[PDB]
Amino acid sequence: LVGAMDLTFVLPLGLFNPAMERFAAHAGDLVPAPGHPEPRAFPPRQLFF
Amino acid sequence: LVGAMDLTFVLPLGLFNPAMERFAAHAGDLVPAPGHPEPRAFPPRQLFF
Amino acid sequence: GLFQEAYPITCASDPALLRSARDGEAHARETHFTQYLIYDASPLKGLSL
Repeated sequence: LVGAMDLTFVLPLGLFNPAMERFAAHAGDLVPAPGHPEPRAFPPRQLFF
Repeated sequence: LVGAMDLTFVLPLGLFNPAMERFAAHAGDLVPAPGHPEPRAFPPRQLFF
Repeated sequence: GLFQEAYPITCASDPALLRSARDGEAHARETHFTQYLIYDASPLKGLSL
């Protein structure tokens, strides 16, 4: 009665937001430092968990 | 039964945020005087605890 | 093997989206620009591990 359970999980990589979902919640958040690139605007090549 | 415990701790110094972790988290905040440099954008040489 | 399915895990393409994820799916950032978060739908949701 100490058993096992298998579960497959799924993660997307490099996928891409639909046209409507590319907004930001507010004008300033996750803002880059003043003269910087804003890496949040390029396509995601990574995934975190 | 009044015992003792030894714990080693760890602190980083002078390290540097990863590329994606170098963001403000909101536009205005920890904002310097309107005239000044905003030292928050340089590398940390110090540590506070 | 029965349901023919695989479950999402909480994952973000940002460290700062993933930081929103902790504390549950209330205020989690589900998209920021091209960055996306996916919260946990899985038999393990609501558990600790």
